[PDB]
This record gives sequence, C-alpha cells and structure tokens, in this order.
Amino acid sequence: EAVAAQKQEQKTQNQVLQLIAQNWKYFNGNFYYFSRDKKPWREAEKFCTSQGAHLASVTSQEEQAFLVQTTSSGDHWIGLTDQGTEGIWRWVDGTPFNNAQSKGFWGKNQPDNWRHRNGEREDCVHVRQQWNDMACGSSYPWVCKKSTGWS
Amino acid sequence: EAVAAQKQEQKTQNQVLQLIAQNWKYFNGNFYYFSRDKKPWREAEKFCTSQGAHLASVTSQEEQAFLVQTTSSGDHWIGLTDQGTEGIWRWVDGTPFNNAQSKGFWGKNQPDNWRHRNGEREDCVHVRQQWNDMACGSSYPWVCKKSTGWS
Amino acid sequence: EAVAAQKQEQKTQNQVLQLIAQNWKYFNGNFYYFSRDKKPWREAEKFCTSQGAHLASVTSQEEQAFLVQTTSSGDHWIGLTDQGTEGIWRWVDGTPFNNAQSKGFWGKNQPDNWRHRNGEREDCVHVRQQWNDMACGSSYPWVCKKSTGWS
Amino acid sequence: EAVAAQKQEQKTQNQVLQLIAQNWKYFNGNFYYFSRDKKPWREAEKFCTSQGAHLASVTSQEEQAFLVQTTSSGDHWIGLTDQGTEGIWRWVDGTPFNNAQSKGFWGKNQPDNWRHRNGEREDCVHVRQQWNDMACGSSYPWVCKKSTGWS
Amino acid sequence: EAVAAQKQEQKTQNQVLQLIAQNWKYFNGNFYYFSRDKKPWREAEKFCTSQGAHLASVTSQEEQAFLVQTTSSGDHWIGLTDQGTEGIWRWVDGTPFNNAQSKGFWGKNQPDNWRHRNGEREDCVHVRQQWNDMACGSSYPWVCKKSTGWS
Amino acid sequence: EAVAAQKQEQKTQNQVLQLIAQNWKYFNGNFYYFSRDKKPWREAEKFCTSQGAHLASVTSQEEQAFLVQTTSSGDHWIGLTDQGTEGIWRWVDGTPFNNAQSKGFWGKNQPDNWRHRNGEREDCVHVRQQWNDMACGSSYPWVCKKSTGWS
Ligand SMILES: [Ca+2]
Ligand SMILES: [Ca+2]
Ligand SMILES: [Ca+2]
Ligand SMILES: [Ca+2]
Ligand SMILES: [Ca+2]
Ligand SMILES: [Ca+2]
Ligand SMILES: [Ca+2]
Ligand SMILES: [Ca+2]
Ligand SMILES: [Ca+2]
Ligand SMILES: [Ca+2]
Ligand SMILES: [Ca+2]
Ligand SMILES: [Ca+2]
Repeated sequence: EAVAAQKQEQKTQNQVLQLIAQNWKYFNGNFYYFSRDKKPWREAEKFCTSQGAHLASVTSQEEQAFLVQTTSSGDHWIGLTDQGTEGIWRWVDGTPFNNAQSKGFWGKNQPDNWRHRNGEREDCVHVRQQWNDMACGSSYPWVCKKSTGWS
Repeated sequence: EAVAAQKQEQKTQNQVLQLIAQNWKYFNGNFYYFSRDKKPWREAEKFCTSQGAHLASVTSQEEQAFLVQTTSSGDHWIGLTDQGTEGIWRWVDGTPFNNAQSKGFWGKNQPDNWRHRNGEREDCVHVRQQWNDMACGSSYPWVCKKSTGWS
Repeated sequence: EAVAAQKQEQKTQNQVLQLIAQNWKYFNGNFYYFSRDKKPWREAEKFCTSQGAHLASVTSQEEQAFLVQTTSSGDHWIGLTDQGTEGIWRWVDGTPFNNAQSKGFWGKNQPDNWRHRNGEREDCVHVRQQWNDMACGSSYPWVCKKSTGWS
Repeated sequence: EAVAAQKQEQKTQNQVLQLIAQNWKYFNGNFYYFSRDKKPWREAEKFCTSQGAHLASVTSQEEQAFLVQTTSSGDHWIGLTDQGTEGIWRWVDGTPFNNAQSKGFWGKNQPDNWRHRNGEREDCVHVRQQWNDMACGSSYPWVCKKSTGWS
Repeated sequence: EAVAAQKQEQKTQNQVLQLIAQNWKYFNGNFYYFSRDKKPWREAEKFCTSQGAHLASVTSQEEQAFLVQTTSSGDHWIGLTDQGTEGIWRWVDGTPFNNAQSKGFWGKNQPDNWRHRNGEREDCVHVRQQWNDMACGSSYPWVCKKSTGWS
Repeated sequence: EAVAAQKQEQKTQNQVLQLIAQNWKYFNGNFYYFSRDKKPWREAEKFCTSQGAHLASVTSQEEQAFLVQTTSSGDHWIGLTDQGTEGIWRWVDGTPFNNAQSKGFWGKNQPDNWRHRNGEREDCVHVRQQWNDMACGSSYPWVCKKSTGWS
C-alpha cells in the first residue's frame, strides 16, 4: 500500500517543467526546442546533445507543418546530412529515412550540392518552407527534438 | 581546387579521438561507453544525454553479444523501461521493438515486475547475461550508445 | 604546392582510429588485439586474418613481457604450431624462428605433446606466463598481431 | 590561402593517437597512464619522465575520483613525497599543494611515516581508496599525468 | 587408436580446396592470387588482408619470375612501398628485404618517385617485367601472397 | 641504527651528477639545459621530455635574467605557445602565468603573429633579450627546465 509511484511520476512531472520552463514545445509525443541563437550545423548538434536531444527529424508530414509554421519566415537547421558519403543522406538521431516519401519536402529543385565561395559543398539541411541542403559551416538557428513516454 | 574536406574530415576525426580518449568502444557503427561508476537508471540516462548518447539498445542479437562479453560478470543498465505504462516497454533512444525478436534475451522467467521492499515495482532493465527488469532507484552501472557516420 | 599527402596521412591516420576504436593496443611498431571471446586455434586465426592480422609472434623477449602482463591470469593462443610435421614448429605469419632464442619461453618441461582424452595431440601454443603446446581444438582466447609503418 | 594549420593540427591529432594507442586515458584536460607493471617510486618516475609525464597529481577532487575509480581495489604510486625534508610534502611535477585541503584524501590516521623492517621510513604516497605514505623502495604500480592544450 | 589426424588433415585439405576453387595458384610453399579487377594499392591490400594474405613479396628471385611470367603483359601491385618515409622501402607483410639483391628487380632507371599531374608522388610498386614505384591512388590489378605449411 | 638514508641521499646525489655531467646548470631550485643543437619547437620539447624536463618557464623576473645572460647573443626556444586558440598563451609544463605580469618580457612591439612565407603564423616563443613569438617549424636551439627537491 506504500505507493511510491507518486514519486516516480513526480520525477517525470518535474522533467517536463524544466523543458517548458526553457521553452520546449510539445507536439505529438516529442518535445521541440526552437533556438534563439544561430550557429553552425555541428555546433547546433552539440547543443541538442548537451540537452539530451538531437536535431529534429520527420517521422511524418504533419510534423513538418508544425516546424514550418513555427519557423515560417525563418531558416532553421535540422538533423539531415550526407557528409559521410555525398549520395546517402541519414538522420543524426537514428531514424531511418524513407527516401520514398522524403520527396516533396525538398525544394522544387533540391538538393543541388552547390559549391560555395569558401570552398564548401552542401552537406547539411535547413528549412524555410521546404528543405534545402546547405553549407554546414554557415551559422543558422536550429530545432532540437526529444522523445518522451509522456502525454 | 580549394577543398576543405581535409578540414571537414579532420573535425570528425577529432570527434572520435575525444570518444576513444574517454574509453568509448566502437562496434558496428555506434560507439559504446561502459561506465566506471554506478548510478540509478535516470542518473545513468542524464549522463548518456550529457554526452549526446542514450542508454544502449539492441537492433540485433550479435549486438547483445558485444555487450555481454564486455559486461560478462556485471549488471549494466540499458535503455528499456515500461515506466509510462506498466505493460508497454520502449527504448529511450527511439528504436521500436517487440519481436523485433524481443525475447530469449530475457531470463527464463522475466520480466517479473517484482515488488521491492522500499518500495517500488520494476520498470528498468539491466543486463548480466540476459535482461532483467529492476527497480529504477537501484544504482547499477550502465552502457551508453552513440551514432556516427564513421566507419 | 598541391600536397595531398595529408589526404594520405589522413588515410593512415584514419586506419589507426578504426583499430584503437576496436581496442587494438600498440606496442613497438605492431598493433595487438586481445580477444574477449574464446575460440579454437584455427577459429582464432580465421579471425586474425579477417582483420588483416595473424596470431602474435615473438621477434624479441620484451615483446613476450607485453603479452604476458597483458594476458597474465589468462591462457591466450599464439601463432606457433608444429602441425605440418610434429617436430618442426613455425609461425603462422611467416616469421622464421630459432629454437635457440625460442628456448626459455617454454615451460620448465615443455613442449610435451601430451595426449588428450579426445584423440588429439598438442600442436598449438598458448601463453599464461610461458608457452605451452596444447590441443588445437580447445577454445582459448587469442592475440592477433598487425604490422604498420606508423609510429 | 595556403594554410598548413591542417598540418599543425595533423601533428597534434597524431600525438594523441600515440597516447591512446598506448592506453593513455583522457580526463579533464590531462592524459593519464595506469601502469601494467609494478616498480619503485623513483623507477616509476623515471618512466613517467621518459614519456614526457610525471607521476599524477591532484589539482582537484573530482580528479581523485577518476583515479580512485580507475584504481579502486588497487595501490598506485603518485607524485607526492616528503624526502627532501621529512616535514613538507611536495609534488614532483611542479604543482604546489598544502591547501587547508589535501586533507581527507588520507586514511583515518595518515600519514604515519611508519618504520619498515628494511630500515626504511615512508616518504612516498600511493592510493588504494585514500592516500598513504609508503616506503619508496616498495614496488607498486603507478599513474603518470600529462598536460595538453587538447580537448 | 582414435587418430583425429584424418580430421586435422581433412581441415587443411579442405582449406586449400577453397583457395584453388577461387583460383589461388601454388608456388614454392605459398599461394598466390592474381586479381581480375583493378583497384588502388590500399584498396588492393584490404582485399589481401580480408583473404588472410598480403600483397606479394620476393624472398627470392625465382619467385619474381613466377610472378612476371604469370603477369607478363600486365601491371600488378605488390607489397612494397616507401610511404612512411620517402627513402626507406619495406614490405607490407613483414618481410625485411636486403635492399641489396633488390637491385636488378627495378627498372633500368627506377625508383624515380615521379611527380604526377595530380598532387601525388610515387610510393607504391607494381610489376610489368621489373619493379616501378607508382602513385598509390592509381587503380592497378594486384597479387596477394599467402603462407602455408602445406606441400 | 640501520639508516638507509645514506643510500637514499646517494641516489639523489647521483641524479645531479648525471645532470651536471651532461652540462645541466642549477639556478634557484631548478636545473636548466642550454642546447648545443638547434631544432624546431616541437622537436625541442620532445627532447626536454626525454630528459624528464620541459621547455623553461618564468615564475619570476630574476629568472629571466639568468636565461637572458646565459643565452645573450642567442635565440632560444621556451615553453610558451598560443596553439589551440590563437589568443591564449600557456606554458607547456603546466605553470599558469601572471598574464598581468609577462609584460615587459616581450619586445617593444610583440607578439605580432607575423605571417611567414611558408604559410605559417607565429605560435611559439623564443628569447634573445626579450620574448618574441615565432613560427614553430623554425629550427632554433632551446632551454629545458627541471625541478628538484635539491638545494
Ligand atoms: Ca551533400
Ligand atoms: Ca542548396
Ligand atoms: Ca514494469
Ligand atoms: Ca526482476
Ligand atoms: Ca606438437
Ligand atoms: Ca602441453
Ligand atoms: Ca615521510
Ligand atoms: Ca604508511
Ligand atoms: Ca616514394
Ligand atoms: Ca615511376
Ligand atoms: Ca600565435
Ligand atoms: Ca614575431
């Protein structure tokens, strides 16, 4: 009859306070953080990791709407990249990426892997209203994603 | 021409040095860290998060072997739990499971969800040679897993 | 001018990361791998070959110290055997050997070529603190050795 | 332009490979080596010097935890000693000590400067779980510490 | 009595079948594989290692004849290279080489260390009728060598 | 009684003989070595390490006089460098320095971080009569410093 479940849930109940108290927004199972600073892609991921998150992914399409309409009028990094090999893309969190449906989320003609002035290709993806591969060294803001068993 | 890919690599290169320099061991795409201290399940996860990792998962069975022979004669936390709801288990990183082999790796009669004296059920999993659900407040060592596009 | 090299170096520099990332230890020019599993002598060699190595040899005596103190309290296969002809021993990597120097490394009364209960002689050598010829079918751990032009 | 920094970074990037390839472990700025052999205090220091290091020091307390939990259940020399004059201790690397701190790391009643059977006092410090001054001629293992501008 | 030598021989007897079944040719103690594809020097070596071999060496001169007349009208990598230091050559398998009988095996004016159009020197050796150092990035076929106690 | 302190002192007494026998000069607690050859900054440091020393530092100003008048009419490396980040200087031995101090020891307009012809900045310091940051690849002589509990 000694139910310490109150304490267990209390611990989770507290964890989400720290998140929303730091302006993490909840959406369909995950917590998302839209950054206020702008940093490179690698530097952006080091942040999401420090906060136990990764650069957001897209398991669905309505998820992209949440981002886009939250980042409409804004370029925000995400967790896609084809560094290791120029051909294959892959999410940094672990999600395998359904190349099939991943179409439409790219710009009308994208990815292009454009050659930038400072001798860089494009191996990192950001979002304004559809994805665009970009030079990773460029300092954009970003969005982290975090999973929870909380609803 | 002017290819900073040398600079791009060099950076990833460096990232892996920091890992193995802190005794992260590589195995089939991911890096694993076997802790030297012992802490509760959440405290163990707060650590793996701090290092941009999560408590190891099992996408395969040969993966579990790697753990076992590195954790043989040792109980190590992992990222499984049926906390949110007592029935459903789920990995903390995101990996879906449930046959999904998800079997044989448990003890001969496990999980049992035993009722501990002070004063909790069992909602966290560790490994000695096969999984066992355990009271989360208990301070065991753990194993983190980290993804890379490096091989 | 245009000096790749780096790309060269970069390439060699990467090769050693994969090794130590898989827990290969460096010693006086060579890389050594001390196994975590236990397998027969041939199965141990099939592994060392797959990883571009062979079961360690002894060009020197200080080398044996490195092994012994790394495998102290442990029986580890090595690349010696007199299978082809029961009299002559020979290293599997290619190194020619001199029983002259190879003496002292054997037990006080060794090799013995003992007859085991199963119809095997002893044609394979392992180490605890000094060599002992052993039945090859027996599943001991092992040590591989790998050469490099890296220091 | 023509920037050899790569080459400069490649040089350092190589230096750390040589270290971890020989089982130097990184911790909060420094590299630490936990020996596999056991030797006297001076002989232990002659080694750390040969490898451009000195017998580990303790600028902090979290450092001692790193040592202790890597040497837990193990006696390891360190770079403290009161030879020159029996009263004052001093680190061999150069680090100044004698804080109101530096206490608590000792046994319940330590240092004692015990008189050993082979006419030796105790002028050297080792660690099992807290410091103890010891006869320097005694052959313990040791830990070296090395500094770097690498993180 | 119970003589498992039949099984021991059968295993060796089987090992050579897999080799010649894959077109490994025997010569004076060793097995040699002449590749059907063409790959760089490093890519070529990863193959020979995977197959428990190394890029062929020359312990003798009649060995070179076997290679040359098996590859007459063909450029084949071999296990020589002066990568580590531009001056010293060394075999990748381990064989030390007198570097005094080595003369005669080189082209009439070789090695030259020619500067190629792409920013590479020549640090790898192939054979047409006598050795020539070559740019390692160049995609030639190759020959592996494997040792055995079989005759 | 049986006081092996004679043997203990004799060992230290021997260490200093080896030093001055190799022309190490004593000054206010430390031993200094002024090299007879000239080598790069890194090559110079590898030496001081081999001799259980590091490139000299300056805890005081009267110390600098000893160096300057011992190296007057001579450029000698020291253990300062602003590698890692172009801004911060730091001693290679470990000494934190009186950045508030450390002025006056530099040239009238120094450091300058001049851009050298072979694409190098200046990240290493030598001394003629006052400090000057210099290209590390340049081969100057040097001075090592060594600590002792001997006076
Ligand atoms: Ca790309
Ligand atoms: Ca683009
Ligand atoms: Ca449960
Ligand atoms: Ca249980
Ligand atoms: Ca035998
Ligand atoms: Ca035997
Ligand atoms: Ca004392
Ligand atoms: Ca004592
Ligand atoms: Ca060459
Ligand atoms: Ca040529
Ligand atoms: Ca500088
Ligand atoms: Ca200057």
